This record gives sequence, structure tokens and C-alpha cells, in this order.
Amino acid sequence: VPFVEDWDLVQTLGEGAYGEVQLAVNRVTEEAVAVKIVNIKKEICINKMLNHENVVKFYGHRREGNIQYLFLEYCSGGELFDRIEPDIGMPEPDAQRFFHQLMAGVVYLHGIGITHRDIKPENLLLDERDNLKISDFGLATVFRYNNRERLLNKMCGTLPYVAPELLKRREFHAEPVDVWSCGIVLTAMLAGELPWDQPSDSCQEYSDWKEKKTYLNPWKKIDSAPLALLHKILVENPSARITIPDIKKDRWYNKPLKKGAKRPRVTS
Ligand SMILES: COc1cc(-c2ccc3c(c2)Nc2c(cccc2OCCN2CCOCC2)NC3=O)ccc1[N+](=O)[O-]
Repeated sequence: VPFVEDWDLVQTLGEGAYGEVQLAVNRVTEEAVAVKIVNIKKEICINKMLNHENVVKFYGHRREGNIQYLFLEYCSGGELFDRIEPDIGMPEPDAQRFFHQLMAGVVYLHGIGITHRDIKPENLLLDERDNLKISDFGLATVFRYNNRERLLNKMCGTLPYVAPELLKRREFHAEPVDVWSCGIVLTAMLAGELPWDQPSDSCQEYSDWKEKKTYLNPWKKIDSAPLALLHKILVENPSARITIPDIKKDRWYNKPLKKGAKRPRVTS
């Protein structure tokens, strides 16, 4: 079939030091895809390993001399970041459904021995049905290989979302770090604000949290049931921090809140 290999770049989805991301529309089928135009070898290698409904799908890559093209799943709903209203958050049933999907994606990645290392609402994309997709494996790494866990030591991520062990310990387990950033994402969805610039005792907001001063912002805005979950996630000792199997047993995680996607209906 002629011209099915041709794509038109119609809008900028992102741009930075790495290069740029464009929305590409197939000339024949009008299929929409995200094309990342560029560390990069590792991103492609990690992406070739991934196949999950809550992970941005990788379709392939092509090299045109010095330029690398990564063909990725286009998520028309944009970034979770833009669903968070500043200092408000979003309705608790929406945040619960996004959090369930985030956990499904993170369980999958950890099950194949991959850690994302930069979980934040900018890297959580939404498709046409508001299904969450974990995006950008540029900072990701393999933490388990041949059933042997390797401890990490590299400073990676974004300070408001990083686990305190990354700033205090030479080595750390990969999985509690991603669990911690998911708790920060949950805090942002429910309060529309980040609790601290970084998780250090020098940060007053962080010291206040360890002193259980939940009568303060952002905690005062969060209902007692999701707040009890955050108390288990945002635990300084990564060995005492709740694991994802235990997050799935949490009371708020399993609380019925949200009705399914509205279906057309008539009466009489
Ligand atoms: C894989 O790595 C990346 C991927 C993207 C990306 C890819 C696809 C979409 C997307 C972003 N976001 C997106 C979509 C649809 C509409 C808008 C979108 O982005 C919002 C634009 N932001 C930047 C400009 O200012 C507003 C917020 N859906 C999308 O599917 C952006 C940056 C990187 N990166 O390397 O830093």
C-alpha cells in the first residue's frame, strides 16, 4: 500500500535538551502517534521490553544519521499534571482511579525488573478514555536481572518526588523509591500542591510531616482514609515503607467511590 509509511508532524508535544516530541499523523490512515526526536540507546532497549495497558506503547525506532526517531503511543488526553487544579487537586474518585492505574503500571514494571525513577504527573499521560500511561523511560534502569536484585546508587528523579534515602544513603532498593514518588503523585492529585521542595530534615514541611502535623496544608485538604494510606507510603525508612502488595490491601485503595464511564441511556 503506497504512502502508509509517511507521517506528517502536526504539533509539538514536548521540547528540551534531549530534543523534541511531535504528534505525527499518518498520511493514509490518519493514525496518531507520538514521535520522540533525539542514554537514548538504553531508552529504546527498555521500551522494547514493555507491553502493558498502563505503559506508553513503543511501536519502534528509526535512525537517520545523527537523528533517532522513537515511535510512541499518542495519548490525546495529555498529561495528568494538567488535570490537577492548583491548590485544589481533583475529585477523590478520579484520583483513586488514576492511582489504581498507576499501581498497575508500576507493578508491571517492577515485575519485569524495571524502575522508572522519575514518576511525576508530567510523566503520566492520559489516552482518549482517561486511561493512565507511564511515560518517558529515559531515566529508567534494570534493578533485577537473573532474579538478582541490584541496589541503586545514582541520584535520579525530581527533588519534590524523590525518596529521602536517595539524599541520605549511598545505596538503596529501587522499588520503595518508585512507591514514594507514587505517594507524592497521590498527594498532588488530592491537594493540588507538593508537600515539600525535598524530603530533608532541613525542610520545615518535611519535619512537620514526620511530627504528624496533618492539621497543616496539604494534609488538611485530604480525607482521613487516603491520608492513612499516605501515612504508610511517605515513611522515611524505606524498609518500613508499605509495599505495593500491601497498598492493594489498603482500606481507601479498596473503597467504592467511582462510577464507571457514563454509558448512553434512554427511559420508558
Ligand atoms: C518519552 O519522552 C517524552 C514524551 C513526551 C510526550 C509524549 C507524548 C505525549 C505528551 C508528551 N504529552 C501531551 C499529549 C497530548 C497533548 C499535550 C501533551 O503535552 C502537554 C504539553 N506540556 C508541555 C508544554 O506546556 C504545556 C504542557 N500526549 C502525548 O501522548 C514529552 C517529553 C518527553 N521527554 O523526553 O521529556
